[PDB]
Amino acid sequence: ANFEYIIAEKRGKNNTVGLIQLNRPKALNALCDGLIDELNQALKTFEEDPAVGAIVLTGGDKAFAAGADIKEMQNLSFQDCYSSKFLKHWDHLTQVKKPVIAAVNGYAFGGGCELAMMCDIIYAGEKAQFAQPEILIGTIPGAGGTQRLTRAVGKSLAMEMVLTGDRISAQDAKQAGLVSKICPVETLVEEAIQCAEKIASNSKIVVAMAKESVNAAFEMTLTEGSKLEKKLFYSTFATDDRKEGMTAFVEKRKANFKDQ
Amino acid sequence: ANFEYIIAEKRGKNNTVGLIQLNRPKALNALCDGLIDELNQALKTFEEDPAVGAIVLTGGDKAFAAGADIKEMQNLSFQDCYSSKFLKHWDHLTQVKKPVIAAVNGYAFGGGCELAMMCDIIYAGEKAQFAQPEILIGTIPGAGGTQRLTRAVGKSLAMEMVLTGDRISAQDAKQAGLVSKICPVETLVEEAIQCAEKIASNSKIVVAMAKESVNAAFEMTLTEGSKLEKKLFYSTFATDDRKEGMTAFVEKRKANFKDQ
Amino acid sequence: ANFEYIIAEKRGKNNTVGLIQLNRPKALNALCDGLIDELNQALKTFEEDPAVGAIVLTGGDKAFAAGADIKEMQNLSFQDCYSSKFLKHWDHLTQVKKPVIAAVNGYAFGGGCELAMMCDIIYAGEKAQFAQPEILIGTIPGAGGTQRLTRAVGKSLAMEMVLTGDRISAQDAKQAGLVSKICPVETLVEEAIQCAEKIASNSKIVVAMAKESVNAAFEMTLTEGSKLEKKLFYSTFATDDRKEGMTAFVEKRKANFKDQ
Amino acid sequence: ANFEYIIAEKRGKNNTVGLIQLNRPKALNALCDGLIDELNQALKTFEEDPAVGAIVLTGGDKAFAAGADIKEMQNLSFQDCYSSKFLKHWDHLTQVKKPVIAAVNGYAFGGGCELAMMCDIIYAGEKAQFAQPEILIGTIPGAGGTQRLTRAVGKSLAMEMVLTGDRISAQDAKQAGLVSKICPVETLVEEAIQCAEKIASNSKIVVAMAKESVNAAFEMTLTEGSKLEKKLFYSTFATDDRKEGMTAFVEKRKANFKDQ
Amino acid sequence: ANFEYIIAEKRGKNNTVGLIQLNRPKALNALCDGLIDELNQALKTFEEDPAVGAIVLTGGDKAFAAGADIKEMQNLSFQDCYSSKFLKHWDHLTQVKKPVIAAVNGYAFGGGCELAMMCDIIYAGEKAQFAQPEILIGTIPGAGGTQRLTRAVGKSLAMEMVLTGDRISAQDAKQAGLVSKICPVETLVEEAIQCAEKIASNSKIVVAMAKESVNAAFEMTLTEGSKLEKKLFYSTFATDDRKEGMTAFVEKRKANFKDQ
Amino acid sequence: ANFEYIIAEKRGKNNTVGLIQLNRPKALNALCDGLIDELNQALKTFEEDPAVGAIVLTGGDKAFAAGADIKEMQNLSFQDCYSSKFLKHWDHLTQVKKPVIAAVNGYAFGGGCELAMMCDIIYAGEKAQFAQPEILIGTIPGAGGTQRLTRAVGKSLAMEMVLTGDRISAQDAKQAGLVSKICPVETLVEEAIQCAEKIASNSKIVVAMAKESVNAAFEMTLTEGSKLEKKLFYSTFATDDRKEGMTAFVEKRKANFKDQ
Ligand SMILES: CC(=O)CC(=O)SCCNC(=O)CCNC(=O)[C@H](O)C(C)(C)COP(=O)(O)OP(=O)(O)OC[C@H]1O[C@@H](n2cnc3c(N)ncnc32)[C@H](O)[C@@H]1OP(=O)(O)O
Ligand SMILES: CC(=O)CC(=O)SCCNC(=O)CCNC(=O)[C@H](O)C(C)(C)COP(=O)(O)OP(=O)(O)OC[C@H]1O[C@@H](n2cnc3c(N)ncnc32)[C@H](O)[C@@H]1OP(=O)(O)O
Ligand SMILES: CC(=O)CC(=O)SCCNC(=O)CCNC(=O)[C@H](O)C(C)(C)COP(=O)(O)OP(=O)(O)OC[C@H]1O[C@@H](n2cnc3c(N)ncnc32)[C@H](O)[C@@H]1OP(=O)(O)O
Ligand SMILES: CC(=O)CC(=O)SCCNC(=O)CCNC(=O)[C@H](O)C(C)(C)COP(=O)(O)OP(=O)(O)OC[C@H]1O[C@@H](n2cnc3c(N)ncnc32)[C@H](O)[C@@H]1OP(=O)(O)O
Ligand SMILES: CC(=O)CC(=O)SCCNC(=O)CCNC(=O)[C@H](O)C(C)(C)COP(=O)(O)OP(=O)(O)OC[C@H]1O[C@@H](n2cnc3c(N)ncnc32)[C@H](O)[C@@H]1OP(=O)(O)O
Ligand SMILES: CC(=O)CC(=O)SCCNC(=O)CCNC(=O)[C@H](O)C(C)(C)COP(=O)(O)OP(=O)(O)OC[C@H]1O[C@@H](n2cnc3c(N)ncnc32)[C@H](O)[C@@H]1OP(=O)(O)O
Ligand SMILES: [Mg+2]
Ligand SMILES: [Mg+2]
Repeated sequence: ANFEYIIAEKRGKNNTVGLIQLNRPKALNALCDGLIDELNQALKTFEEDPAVGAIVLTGGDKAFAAGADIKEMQNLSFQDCYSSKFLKHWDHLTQVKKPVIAAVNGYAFGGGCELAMMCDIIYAGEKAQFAQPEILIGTIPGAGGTQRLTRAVGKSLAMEMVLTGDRISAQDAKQAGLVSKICPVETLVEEAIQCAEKIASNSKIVVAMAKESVNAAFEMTLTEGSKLEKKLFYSTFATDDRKEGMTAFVEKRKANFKDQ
Repeated sequence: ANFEYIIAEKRGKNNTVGLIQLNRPKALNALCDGLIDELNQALKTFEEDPAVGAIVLTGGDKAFAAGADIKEMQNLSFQDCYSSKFLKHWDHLTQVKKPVIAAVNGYAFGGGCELAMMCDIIYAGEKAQFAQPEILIGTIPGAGGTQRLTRAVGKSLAMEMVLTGDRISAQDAKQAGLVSKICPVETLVEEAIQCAEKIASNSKIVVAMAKESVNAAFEMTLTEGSKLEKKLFYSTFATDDRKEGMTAFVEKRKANFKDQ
Repeated sequence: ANFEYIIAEKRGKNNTVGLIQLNRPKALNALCDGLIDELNQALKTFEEDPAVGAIVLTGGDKAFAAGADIKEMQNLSFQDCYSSKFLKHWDHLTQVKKPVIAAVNGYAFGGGCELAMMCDIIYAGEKAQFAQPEILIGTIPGAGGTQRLTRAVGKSLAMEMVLTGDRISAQDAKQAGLVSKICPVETLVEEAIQCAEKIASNSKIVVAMAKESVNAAFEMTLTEGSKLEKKLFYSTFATDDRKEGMTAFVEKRKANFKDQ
Repeated sequence: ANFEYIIAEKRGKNNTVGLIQLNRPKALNALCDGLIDELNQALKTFEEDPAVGAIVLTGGDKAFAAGADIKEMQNLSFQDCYSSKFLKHWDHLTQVKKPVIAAVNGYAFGGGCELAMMCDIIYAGEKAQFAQPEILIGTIPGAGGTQRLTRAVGKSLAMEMVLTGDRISAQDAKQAGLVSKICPVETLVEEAIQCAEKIASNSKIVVAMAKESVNAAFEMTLTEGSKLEKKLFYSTFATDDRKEGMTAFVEKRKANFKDQ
Repeated sequence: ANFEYIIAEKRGKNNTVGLIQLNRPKALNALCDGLIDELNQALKTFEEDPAVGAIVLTGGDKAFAAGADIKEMQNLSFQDCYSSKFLKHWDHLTQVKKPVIAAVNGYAFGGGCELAMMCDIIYAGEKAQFAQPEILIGTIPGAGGTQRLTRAVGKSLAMEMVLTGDRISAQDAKQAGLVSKICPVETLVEEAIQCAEKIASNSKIVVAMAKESVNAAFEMTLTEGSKLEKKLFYSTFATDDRKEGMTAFVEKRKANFKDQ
Repeated sequence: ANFEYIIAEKRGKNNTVGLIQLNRPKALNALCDGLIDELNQALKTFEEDPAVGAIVLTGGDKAFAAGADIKEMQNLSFQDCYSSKFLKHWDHLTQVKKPVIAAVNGYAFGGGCELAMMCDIIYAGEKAQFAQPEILIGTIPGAGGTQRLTRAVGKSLAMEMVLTGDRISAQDAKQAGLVSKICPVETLVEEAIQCAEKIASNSKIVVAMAKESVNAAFEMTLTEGSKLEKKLFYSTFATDDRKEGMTAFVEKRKANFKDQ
């Protein structure tokens, strides 16, 4: 479509992957309201498409996303913030049932990092950097920069990053558990698309059920989480993809999932 | 013992360790109903012996446990799953009050990894591999594969493993936090038995209290968890082992615990 | 003031860091009642100082803190423990609103480790060692040794340490996520003071808000934690430091915060 | 608007209340997809008007709402429900910032009860009846009929109603804590509108803050709930309505709130 | 049967109700280990029986249950309690998938109340009395007396009953939320059996699903509870009883559930 | 001592009850800083006294407590409220380990009600009235007025009370679950003192353990709550009062508890 801040395209073999590239080189992919609206529109379009099984979110080679547009929230008041719910538009990735992979290249600072943390899988470039510089501007991370970061990298490093604003390299993020894989800067997006293809090659319903079961780990106790996992495992037996996969395992061949 | 799927024996000097080795090289230690029943029987036999203080669960050098038997759950309906409470036996391992050490060698896929994750300590071989290939057969984990895994390796790697089924290495499992030690393939079981001995040489009641206090970290908030830990610490003063150990420390001697 | 077990002073340029050094070489900084009382007094003094923005807690070069005074709890009964509410003085550190950095050198065993775990950021020396030897004396941790450690280094390593009492090196602590950075034994305290300076250079109210937001990650679910974080982010707009920092960023100048 | 399933109009003096009356006497106000869409549209319209401070949801004198249209979900399959998320649109009531009062007359069965339970205040007629007859049609509540009802009336009565579908009278609903006030059939709507006026006469920002604080009681522990309540109380001081009301009370005069 | 402490019978038309009556009038139905074992055996028998859809638990006309056997627990010690895990067998009632109705006649003190609180529905007689006199004998409840009671009657009444040991009448329990119906002493068991028949008349799988969804209210937050309820509602469509009932209603006829 | 705003005395036979009466009829017992400080001092004095087993908090015949002093918080700003941690002195009442009974007479509005809600048992007079008028001044409760009230009287009535500032009589408060007993205005304090005596006539350690178990119901899940209750029940066996009471019961005699 006519997107002036993002570029949404169907990549990957058989056009099974959705790539949304934030295109704002003049502001280091600053997450303005219009950019967030365009991103939500692209996510809705890719989610309602039966061919796209996975989505890949990426930015530029120099900066993935520098965070919220400080120029816009400069004159905002407490009353305005509480009335308009400024950052409610940002929590749309959390509702996307299809897996989303974040290809983080370059600066992932503040909201950007938070954005990367809202995705399911994060692939970081060799020169990628993660930071929470909100404290340097008299603000705190307000879109998941303390909850998800603390749960992922622990209390110590999360506190350090949030109170000092120091940056961590892709290697530190991978060692702490924030990112799962490190890839070259030039092949990051390609490996992300390959992973998205590997994901989409499976049944979409089972993929969404597994995503929900994994997300439940941060919302429920271990016992209730295990019970919900058991209920979802029981429910998977009602789909035809489970039977097809089990028959393709018993009988030596490949499975053909119909997404039902 | 007339066991056809497992081998249970007392090991370690003074016979204080219990070793249960899964013996089914023809199915890569597929966790069938009979195998799980034999495992539960061996656990209950070692959990009631006043000599065994710790248990060590291991498999073959080629595969620790391939998971549930697909050939058994192939022709299984949702009604059957719900009525029979399928996979209930698998949770019995979590009821064992004595520490259980998982010596994972080779393949630990699906229900196997969960099994290793249901133990307190996991020792992995240099060539050991963990994975959650449920998605490849049209199903999802159902015994804590998405709950315990996510709480140890983070959201990114857990999501990746659950949605793609890719295998992780022992070094990756240790760096993420799934396993604690990487032992040679030829000495894994020996070091696991030595750790079980070291654990069993302490007060059994205090060991169980510590295990419960550690497990409570995944079921309660930090404040209530710390309060329960403090209550257990107060309760430990009712046992004679605490006074014995403290008097041995103050007198610079060895403590002879009586398990009471 | 006149302290027998600790030394409290103001370090860092402009006298902005509060350094509390435990001084008890003959007992390896054993956390006795008097030592804890003096530590609480120093923490209260530094928290009520408008010039101190961060506190640095450290011990000796040989041992940071060996744990509670076993000599004092040897003849303690269950009734005495529950009537006196033992160890509650230790939780005062968790009530400090200002950030506290733990510079751990040498032995950090038992309560000492818990002490470091009660702080926000932990800096460990190259030769620092962490352990939980409570099980070796017939007791268990009672000040978060099984709750924070489990959440930090995972279930496997936490269980191993708690049930065996073995020690982990500073490198293992960093790889597991218990500590954030490793510094030479000669510059540990200096680097900790330098980090505390950077921390205190920001708005104190915003720093406290960020600390509360990060701490909320261990007391609430992801949804409620994120909602509380959003509410605190909205509230930050009521302070003048937020507007000052945002204007300095827009104007490309240094922000002169005033703690309001 | 040209709504065909509901009637939305401004009521109360100064047009401060919004009234949405479900109009479908041929199906006992069955909650069909079109009716839910019209209800959500009316809510969004009333939630964006700076004059409407409260909303009153009501139905007919014979039946408030008979629940979802069974004739529409008759042929729905498990995959269809999982993919389309049949009962997702119903949750919009939970996202309304302004308070909503439910005027229940006659039958409030199944969804109609859940809908009433999704509102903040419930006023029932002298002859109103509540029930959960899902069990009688081979299904269970799916919009909170087992969570809110159990928290409101308790485990015993909730279990009874859910497993038998027996109807409870407005008197038994007030005695159990589900209904707050019982009114005559011919005066229920007027008293509900008077209560909505009393609510809207206050500062809308503080009203929404108090609504959120009350809702937080069912989402977090008592300690974190009280901490969030204290944080919201601190934040209320940033508004002008707080100081205005406090000065009007200290001066013994009327307060003129301006919603800021 | 060969039982000596209880009487287990199949009552109700078509023998669809399971009646377990405590038959130890010489000790006011003291809950001894043998009585609990017989109760668990009868519960397992009635659960494995496909004809039984609901269970009714009752005692004598003078006393339902006086609680645990004070004579058996007199010489117990802390070490014995911790090693044998006293009162664990009592939790079997919480694992019964089929609904259980408690017909409380006469005294229900201590455990007898907790047992009654472990069931899904509680029918109390006009002369029934509930109390927690454990405090009068130097111990606190240990089978949910402080957890389930507080969640039903409120903090004030629960605290009063637990600390003073005072008794509450059946009317007080009905007005608080502990019991759902009050019946004459002569027809209590008959009305309980009628309710059990009405419950069993529905599909057993959906009844168990609804019971689980209701129990979920006391284990997770409102959001996760509603999500689990919605997932169970989706899963109910995989059964044939849902479609059967919906078609029977659409065709204006009675539904014939086959429990599948 | 010389208290200018309260009167603390030892009432009840054997001087086993601690009565604290708020004496400020000119401001309807408005809770100010000095009044709260004196209340905390009296509470600490009565808690440290080995003879007082229970405390009774009461006010005047016309008003129990009209809430916080609006005259002081009038000119308070957000920064002041946040830096000073306003109203934390009110939480000390929740830290009292001994039971506290609230005798409410006349007006119990806002903070006062919260104060009554902070106690364990609430005895209300025939003319007592409870309300949350914080909405009528432009603020919200800040001492648990929305959490405890919502957990006690339900959402439907708590929302109304918080958004309208309406007064509920002692009868409604008792029917909803906020108060446990209604007594004449002239005999309220006497019955409260009698209940305090009945409570103090038991083992103080067991009473404190029971209070802790009951309070745990609002901080943990049902399963973890039951496990903590079981742990406390096991710990009670370490005290001598348990054995004494059990022997007195088995021997049909009066128990002589030694508070140990
Ligand atoms: C609510 C939230 O959770 C998020 C937030 O509050 S924002 C917190 C995270 N983001 C930040 O703090 C802002 C980024 N801060 C910086 O210092 C940097 O720009 C950077 C480190 C990312 C890169 O630094 P750099 O390489 O020197 O490039 P730099 O010249 O500063 O930036 C290029 C342009 O992007 C703009 N820009 C950068 N970050 C921006 C942001 N967050 N918002 C708006 N504009 C931004 C710059 O102002 C500049 O624009 P101009 O043409 O008008 O000069
Ligand atoms: C949560 C739950 O409880 C549910 C689950 O876990 S679902 C199970 C998830 N786990 C798996 O799918 C892993 C099994 N998948 C595999 O792809 C492979 O068997 C493997 C990668 C483990 C081994 O690869 P391999 O070295 O080539 O050996 P392979 O020839 O496949 O297997 C040897 C035998 O074990 C059987 N086997 C292996 N895994 C099995 C399993 N999970 N169930 C049943 N049988 C299995 C094979 O069918 C084969 O049997 P046959 O002699 O009849 O041919
Ligand atoms: C959670 C809680 O609050 C409860 C707890 O923490 S329980 C305490 C857990 N801590 C421990 O068990 C201590 C660790 N065990 C040890 O054996 C050693 O003391 C150590 C490994 C720290 C040092 O080893 P070392 O280099 O050989 O020196 P060592 O000779 O043992 O100790 C030096 C002095 O400190 C004392 N000391 C060391 N740790 C102590 C402790 N936790 N309490 C009291 N005194 C201690 C020694 O007794 C000794 O004093 P003396 O002059 O009387 O001999
Ligand atoms: C899981 C969820 O959360 C979703 C749900 O809510 S499931 C729905 C649970 N609720 C119900 O089942 C209640 C509806 N069931 C009934 O038995 C009855 O209609 C009643 C008990 C409400 C009493 O009503 P009544 O006046 O005696 O009978 P009735 O003649 O059937 O009602 C009038 C009309 O509304 C229809 N109707 C009533 N309830 C309906 C419903 N939930 N859906 C669709 N149509 C309904 C009737 O079929 C009938 O329509 P026709 O003109 O085609 O005959
Ligand atoms: C697991 C839990 O949480 C529960 C627990 O731990 S402790 C159980 C707490 N429950 C109690 O304390 C109730 C028992 N206390 C009593 O005061 C009384 O027995 C009562 C009020 C129930 C009955 O009053 P009563 O009508 O006068 O009858 P009473 O003469 O006392 O009892 C009849 C016989 O039952 C026995 N009995 C009564 N309650 C008993 C109990 N809980 N356990 C064992 N035996 C009991 C009596 O000892 C008594 O004497 P004999 O058998 O030797 O002849
Ligand atoms: C921490 C919290 O959660 C609490 C809060 O945030 S805010 C406090 C919430 N509570 C209230 O607002 C109730 C107080 N408001 C009132 O309107 C009334 O006083 C009342 C409804 C209690 C009825 O009182 P009344 O019978 O008409 O007598 P009234 O003349 O108003 O009061 C007598 C005196 O007490 C004062 N007073 C009453 N309530 C007061 C309060 N909360 N604070 C300070 N002073 C108060 C009056 O101003 C008056 O003092 P003066 O001699 O200066 O006139
Ligand atoms: Mg880690
Ligand atoms: Mg009630």
